[PDB]
Amino acid sequence: PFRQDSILIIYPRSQTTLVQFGLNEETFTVPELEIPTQIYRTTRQDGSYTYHSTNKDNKAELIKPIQNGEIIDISAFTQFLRLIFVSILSDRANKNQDAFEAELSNIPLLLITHHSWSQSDLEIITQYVFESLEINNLIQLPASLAATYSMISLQNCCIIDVGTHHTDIIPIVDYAQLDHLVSSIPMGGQSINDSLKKLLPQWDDDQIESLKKSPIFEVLSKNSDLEFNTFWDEKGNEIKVGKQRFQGCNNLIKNISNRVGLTLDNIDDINKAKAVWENIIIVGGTTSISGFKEALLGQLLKDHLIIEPEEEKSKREEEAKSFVPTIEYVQCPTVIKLAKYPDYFPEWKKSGYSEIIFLGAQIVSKQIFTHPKDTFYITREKYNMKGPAALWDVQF
Amino acid sequence: IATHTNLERDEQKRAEKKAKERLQALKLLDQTKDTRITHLLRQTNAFLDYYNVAHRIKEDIKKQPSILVGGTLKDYQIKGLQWMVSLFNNHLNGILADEMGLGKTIQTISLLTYLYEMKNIRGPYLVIVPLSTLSNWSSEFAKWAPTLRTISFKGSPNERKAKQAKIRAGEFDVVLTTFEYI
Amino acid sequence: TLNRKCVVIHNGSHRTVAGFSNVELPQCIIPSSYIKRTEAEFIFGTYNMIDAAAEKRNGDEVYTLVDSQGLPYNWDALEMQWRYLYDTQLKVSPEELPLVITMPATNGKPDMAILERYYELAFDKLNVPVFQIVIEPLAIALSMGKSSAFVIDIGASGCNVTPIIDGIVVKNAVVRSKFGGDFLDFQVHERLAPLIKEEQKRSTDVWYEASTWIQQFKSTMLQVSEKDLFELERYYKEQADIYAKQQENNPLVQKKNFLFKPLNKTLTLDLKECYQFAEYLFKPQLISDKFSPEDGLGPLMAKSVKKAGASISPEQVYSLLLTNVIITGSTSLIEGMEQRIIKELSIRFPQYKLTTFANQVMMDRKIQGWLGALTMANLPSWSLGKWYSKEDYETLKRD
Amino acid sequence: MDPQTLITKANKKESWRYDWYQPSKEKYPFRYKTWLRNQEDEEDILDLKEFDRR
Ligand SMILES: Nc1ncnc2c1ncn2[C@@H]1O[C@H](COP(=O)(O)OP(=O)(O)O)[C@@H](O)[C@H]1O
Ligand code: BEF
Ligand SMILES: [Mg+2]
Repeated sequence: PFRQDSILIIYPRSQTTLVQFGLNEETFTVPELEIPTQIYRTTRQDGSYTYHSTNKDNKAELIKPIQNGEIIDISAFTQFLRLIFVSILSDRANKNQDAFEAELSNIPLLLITHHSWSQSDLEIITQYVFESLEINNLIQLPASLAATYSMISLQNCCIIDVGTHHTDIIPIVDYAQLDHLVSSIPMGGQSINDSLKKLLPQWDDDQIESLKKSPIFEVLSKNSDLEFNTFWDEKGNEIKVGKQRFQGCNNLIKNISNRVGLTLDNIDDINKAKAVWENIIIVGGTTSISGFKEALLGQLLKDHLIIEPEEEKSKREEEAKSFVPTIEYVQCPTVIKLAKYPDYFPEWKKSGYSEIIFLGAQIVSKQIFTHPKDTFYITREKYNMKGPAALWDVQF
Repeated sequence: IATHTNLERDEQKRAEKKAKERLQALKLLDQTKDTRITHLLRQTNAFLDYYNVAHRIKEDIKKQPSILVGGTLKDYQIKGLQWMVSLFNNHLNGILADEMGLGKTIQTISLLTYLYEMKNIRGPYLVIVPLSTLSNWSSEFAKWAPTLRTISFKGSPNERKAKQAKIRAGEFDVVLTTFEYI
Repeated sequence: TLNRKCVVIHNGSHRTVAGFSNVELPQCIIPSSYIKRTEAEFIFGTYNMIDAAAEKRNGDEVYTLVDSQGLPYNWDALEMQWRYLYDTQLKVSPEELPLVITMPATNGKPDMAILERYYELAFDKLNVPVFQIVIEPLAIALSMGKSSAFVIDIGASGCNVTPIIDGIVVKNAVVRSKFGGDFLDFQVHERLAPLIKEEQKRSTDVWYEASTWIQQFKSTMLQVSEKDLFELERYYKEQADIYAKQQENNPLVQKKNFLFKPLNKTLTLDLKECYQFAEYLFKPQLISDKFSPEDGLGPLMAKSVKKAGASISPEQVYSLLLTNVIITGSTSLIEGMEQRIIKELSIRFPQYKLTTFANQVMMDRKIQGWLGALTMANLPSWSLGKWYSKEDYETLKRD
Repeated sequence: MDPQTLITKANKKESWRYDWYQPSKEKYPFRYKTWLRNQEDEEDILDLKEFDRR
């Protein structure tokens, strides 16, 4: 144990699910498999359910198991995992045919979880992985920790994970996710869309979405020099736009910031707190919008930095006209910083770090699965003894 | 963190081998002058004519520190005094290349007494000398200035047990020790 | 160990802590209060309330769940809170798992009436399978490897002093001070009032301010002086005169700076004014002329030990208690607090040697009550605690 | 091949249920759900490449 060919990482999210089977060994590659997170559920007279990849003869209903990051249908969710897992087996079993003795003989699974999943959901998933998929080794890695492990392993930090309809805020102290501080706001990328609809009434949804995803949309805090600029439709249609391309991100940025502030203010050990504020981690699709992260930082500074009020400072400098020492405050944060990205994953640098949580998982899985110690995953041994409850003896 | 460091080292080697071939194929020591002057900036700001850029923080005073008592003031330990103080303000080390008889003891006494006559920190600070002259250095720490205590180390382990057993909590201005006792 | 997983709930008078017995920290710490926003409607949770509070909307009002006894007094609201916890935080039917909850030490009287209201809530309403009730000072002490201990809990409602001898709680020596965290909030506010402009029904703003800047101020400005402050002052003065006179620094003149966000304004206190707030916990006769020095924490601790010596030698109980002093509670984390509680105890009992114990980890004392219940829930035998079942209720219901 | 048999041939043994349990000292009066071990007696495929990015 274990073959690197064999490591399987799954990262399921509301819209899609990133998947990878086998680690490259030279450098880590950005996940190439992206499967929409949904399954079809046919209902068979007599009550029971059947699950397919396609609307079978238009008889099945379309189930979207994960919504706003939460599992809303645990059965369709497990069926969706099986569907992924089986597909991978078939694919490899064709290509190579000796696969069941090699690449498919011992498949350890790392499943990236979301803060919102029940213990009940996590146990059921564990049961499913050991009983239905007949897999033997499982790590359930929280998304937040994947984040901090990718980010050159930070003991103290805050994860701001911007989704489409919600943003999660998750403080990590001493490599532990602080559950009672964790929260999400019902606000994300779509907010930008919505802000823009108000600013550009005569546009439609696809036009607005296209602007957001275009080279000329940025958050300010040379394109910025031009009054108007140009970009092209999804359907090739050229669209011109004024100052609106520097708008629409503000309401979201303010909401996130207000939340970050209330959160970090409830970290009880001020020495931990100082560290967290100095390692803000921002992740998610939205964050690839040029200027966004820096704009968000800018706002956290504007709202939360402990520093002398400018008027007060200006008086003191007039007074000294007749050198001014720095006023020291008892509060934190006096320093706010974004955590430093690792620049030595070439493939990741190339594609941006909106999905860096996955790199977290590539690193953890290699660590854990290419070393003897079985301290951080459930094994068959353990499953046989405690069952799904085995899960809680290997939490991080 | 350590894993990361190794991933980073490996990448750096990989990239370096790549660039090295790429740059030489299709498809004298004054680097120490300018580079070690910018490196002087590296010590000054980044660590904390060479007569100027290295000495950039300037000062001179021909008056002794007020703690020095019972001594005559000549010209040499002035220029040497604020010379080493010039090494102090810039956060720089140094070596004294002088002949002999110029009073290294004087420059250390007036050094600490002037510097931390200003800042008042005055400790903990370490001085180490040959056992051949030890109580001497304490004798110039006696008549040439009071108010800065001294921790010596001599003799059997018992006297030491008294000394670092009393000062075990680490309160003192200066420790005067010798070679093998570190 | 046992094949079970419990829900552990602690309803303090200020904070409510909830989570499962299988992990080291609680899933949630939320306020033991709620906003009633008006068709009525009930808001629970730290961010939900702070958001709603900042909206500054009329008709919004904060109400509490736990009285100063540390006991629930609004049981219709308590159910809504429990529902909220089970639905949105633990996310599990209350019918599945055993429940472990806390009560504060009492003199014994309110006990039966409470137990009944819990039956009604746990059984009639929620359909909980079975529950245990642990006594907070007792569990905290056990969680700390101690069977006998003098447990000094400084929370929001005041100080709660509880001697515990050989696993048993001495009820007549149970003592609850009236001055603690919430009191400190009031004083910080009244004192700073003129620098911040400011100088029930207005519960919403009182609450929001207590939960925001006032909370930060307490954690960063206040300190407890080691020795009676009036004496410290006379001394520091008497010394200061001599340094001055002698030639031709009084520590109380150090300044402390707090950035007050709502007005982007610096508030500076000298160290004395910082020491002053907690002095009230020790000498409450310094606010009103209506408080005796005996309502102060020092006399109170003493009172409770002496009432322990009356069991049912004294200079033995005294010796037991004083070698197992436990200091606990959110407010006990204010810098200087342990030492003053100790100095205050040591001088009322000079013949004895005090040894005190305290969780030094910031988080863990704020929730040490919940931590205590947690370590009860992980006890290896079902016989280690009284576990009330639907039965017990049935049988009490008879005549 | 048959997905179920693919699952069966890879990675080469108990089963648990989540059910009512009633502890004993004989038996305590109460129940609670837990993960109990069972006694002796107790669809499709998708094509990657569509989902591969290109
Ligand atoms: N201004 C002075 N007046 C009198 N004696 C001096 C003066 N400056 C130095 N000395 C003599 O120099 C000696 C100290 O020099 P020392 O510290 O041994 O120099 P180095 O360490 O460079 O050999 C003392 O014994 C002292 O008598
Ligand atoms: F002053 Be020299 F070191 F004899
Ligand atoms: Mg010499």
